[PDB]
Amino acid sequence: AHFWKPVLNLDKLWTLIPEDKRDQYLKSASKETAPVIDTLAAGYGKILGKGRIPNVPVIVKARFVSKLAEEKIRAAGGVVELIA
Amino acid sequence: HRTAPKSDNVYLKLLVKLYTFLARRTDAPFNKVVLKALFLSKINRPPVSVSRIARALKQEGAANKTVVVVGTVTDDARIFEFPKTTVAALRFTAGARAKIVKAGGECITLDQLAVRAPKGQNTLILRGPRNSRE
Amino acid sequence: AKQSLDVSSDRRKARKAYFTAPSSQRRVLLSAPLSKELRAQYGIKALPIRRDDEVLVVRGSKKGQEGKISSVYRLKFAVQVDKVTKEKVNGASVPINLHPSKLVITKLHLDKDRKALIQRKGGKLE
Amino acid sequence: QVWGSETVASSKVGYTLPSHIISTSDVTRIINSSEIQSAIRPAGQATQKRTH
Amino acid sequence: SRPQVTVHSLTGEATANALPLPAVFSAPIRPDIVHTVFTSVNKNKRQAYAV
Amino acid sequence: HFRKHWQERVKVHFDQAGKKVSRRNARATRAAKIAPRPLDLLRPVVRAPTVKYNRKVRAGRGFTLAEVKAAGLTAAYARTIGIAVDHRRQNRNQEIFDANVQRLKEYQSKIIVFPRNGKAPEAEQVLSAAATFPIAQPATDVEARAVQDNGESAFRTLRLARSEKKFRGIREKRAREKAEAE
RNA sequence: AAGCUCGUAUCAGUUUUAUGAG
RNA sequence: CACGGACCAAGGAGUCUAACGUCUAUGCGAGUGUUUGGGUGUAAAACCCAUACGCGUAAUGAAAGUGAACGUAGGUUGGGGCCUCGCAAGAGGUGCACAAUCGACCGAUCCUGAUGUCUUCGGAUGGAUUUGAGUAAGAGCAUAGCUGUUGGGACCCGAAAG
RNA sequence: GAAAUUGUUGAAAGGGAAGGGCAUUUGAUCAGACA
RNA sequence: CAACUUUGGGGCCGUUCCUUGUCUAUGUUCCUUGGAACAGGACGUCAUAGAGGGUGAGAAUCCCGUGUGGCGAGGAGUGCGGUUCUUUGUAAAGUGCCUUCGAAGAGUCGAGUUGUUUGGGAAUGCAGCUCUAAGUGGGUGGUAAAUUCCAUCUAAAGCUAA
Repeated sequence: AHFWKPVLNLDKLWTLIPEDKRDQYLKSASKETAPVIDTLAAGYGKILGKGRIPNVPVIVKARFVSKLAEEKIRAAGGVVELIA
Repeated sequence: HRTAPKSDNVYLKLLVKLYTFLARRTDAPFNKVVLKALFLSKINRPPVSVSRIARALKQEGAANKTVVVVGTVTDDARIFEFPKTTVAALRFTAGARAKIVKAGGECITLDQLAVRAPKGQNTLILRGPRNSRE
Repeated sequence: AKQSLDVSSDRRKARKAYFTAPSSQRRVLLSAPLSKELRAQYGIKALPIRRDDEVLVVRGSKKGQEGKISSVYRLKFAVQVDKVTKEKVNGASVPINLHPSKLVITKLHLDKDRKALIQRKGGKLE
Repeated sequence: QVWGSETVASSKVGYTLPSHIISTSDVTRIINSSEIQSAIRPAGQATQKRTH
Repeated sequence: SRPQVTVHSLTGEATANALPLPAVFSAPIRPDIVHTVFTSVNKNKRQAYAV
Repeated sequence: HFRKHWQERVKVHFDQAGKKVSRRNARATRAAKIAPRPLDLLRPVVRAPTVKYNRKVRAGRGFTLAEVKAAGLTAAYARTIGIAVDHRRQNRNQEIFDANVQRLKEYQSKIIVFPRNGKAPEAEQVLSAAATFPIAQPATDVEARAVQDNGESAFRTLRLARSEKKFRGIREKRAREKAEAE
């Protein structure tokens, strides 16, 4: 119960966008309208950093994040929201 | 050594019947490698990530060489942009058969490749990794 | 075909339900058709049998013969019409077991219940 | 509707029809094409005359 | 093009109507698969048998 | 794990199929007995325990007393009308309070209730109500939002929260032992 | 046996040249 | 000369299952698995299916916990095959997989201990002949077959006993 | 209505062995083709 | 204090459920063989009936039955649909606002010790023996043990479909 922390690398991280707004947010640097992503609603509890990702600023919502992960997201200009 | 395959997939046997004939007649070392790959089992025909295709396509003079994979093909979300080339292989998954046309390239069969470049001309082969196996 | 859940499609069942059936069911199992004359007369194809009926035979070695029942042996699923017998060697004679599927009636012995029966089965008797 | 096409997706959940591996189930037609046959040094006789 | 299909009627005649194929009959034929399926799918209408 | 004599105790669910047909027949029988009613009680939405599953919701047992009272009726009429009740459950969340109340309001709007006296109009029943009032997992955000930053880097927060929690008793001890000086 | 690499390939229950230990 | 064998027919002995493992064929392929169950049906079949669960995709430490690109996902060497030159022989480029070696990154052990700081917290930087079956442009899931291993009466019959 | 086993007839053989193998003789028996 | 709203009991008859009883198509035509036609050939017919059995050998069409519908009979029965006679009722119930109280199970809970049992480990459960309580209390929170909080629950009395 306590030990549900199934990881998500920064690699995958757009398949959550089902297929279609993937393009619409890909061709956008929009700091005003950025896509929100729900790790928890997709069933992932902690972010880990493996990948390299575009610089498109995109929002992410999750509980647990590592340093390279948040650094890369802030490098794209996205942001983490530490929901419970 | 092997002489003919274990499978019963009829089209696979048909491709073998073709590429045996070209390896008999035309003698280019491409066809023998094709055939010796086709005979093999599913472990030793591991799949080929389209990302790996792009890696090997970033080689020098490697922009229009029609890549060949006797095995299967797997889409990869880990990259976002991809070239437009002509790619031949046995089994294209639906995801990568979408991706490649999305890029604009064509996902071709093997017999059509035998029409287009029989002798192994302007081509390349990949054989996916096998010590990610257990 | 069978589209139900309480009737059998099995040999081991129905041979038993034929052999070990009561006389009240053998009355019906030993049915018989009628002549087409009587069919046109009464408006019915077939019937059970009776001691006092005249009949003609249509199959077997005894084809062409006819007569009146003397007895109905339900315990062998058979009927004994007289003037159809076989001489023993010793001058005595035997009745002949026949199935009433292989007979045809030309005259009956009606009763009140038989008129009611034909009315019950689409009577055109008179 | 039920089994899918290139235009209707499948009318089933997450299903596609299968994929051919090959353009056509024939090989005589393929090899009797011309661009292949240009690339073929010729054949023998296929019944060798006995010597000695 | 899904080339053509003709139509008959309950008494039968090649009517003026016609149709295309569904692009399903173009699918392959894998009798190895029919074999390994059918001999795993006819066995599901089985009852036990045991002394 | 067969060192014991398991061979006498084995269960073999051949009768999966037959149970299914008996079950469907029982459904239909109960419904034809219960002819106008929907065969199921309206069950609420509830948000689960055990943080693994807390994102979800779940069709719980029974709505509450208080939510029913907020709809402005009583349990006694609810269980006739086709609505469940739990009583040992207690509402301490307002969105859920509001959602269950909304379900009740929809239900009362969506039904028609006969008299006790009769005249029994034609009703043309439905088989189930879970279909028409489906349990619905709610929205948390629309897909699009603007970015804002706070310069905290979202890892140091967790780390020093951890540190404060594990050293809370000792920092309290420091505070108390300097407080009780002289 | 299944793969991977070689292919005229490293070799030999073997001699000869050379040189040891014994 | 250890044993069994008078004669004939009929019976008569490596199977069935659960869980693991290899090899192969197949489906799908960063996904995979319809069948606990619901619907439907010409009814134990076949056909469809919701949502959850499993396995795998991230490992590692005693654990608290942490957690995978410096580089065109590195360099060097060998490397099938392709391309260029050459009639050829051979030369050059590219060099998949695989192997070796050197490095890097992650996790852990030891040392340093920066900006700051509830003044006792925190962990920037860089090192160790340390180590993991890791990372280094994913590959497995499921079913069937062959046979294997263990336990189930277990190739069959046959032991006194409790 | 098989086999062991048993009888009658027909054929054959036979000095302390029988059965089997290679070839052939004697006797019985036998299928195929000549157009 | 305030206004509001709503009820019951019988029979009758259908209907549903069970037990059933009964009725509901089409060749016995021609030829051959054979002891016998249910076999072979021809010509036909019915089909929400070609499942099955029988009769002098494989019978849709010879019979019983099957299928499809209907017709009655006897029962259980309130399951509801119409009916019909009664009128409860100055009864009973629900509804908000103010106030006062709100009783809540003992040889039991719990603790020790003995024996057994559990996956339950520094002691889960059970039974015996001993000691034996409290009511802003008491149990429980899988690691001991003192203290203080927090959360959830109300025991020692009880019934009931699928």
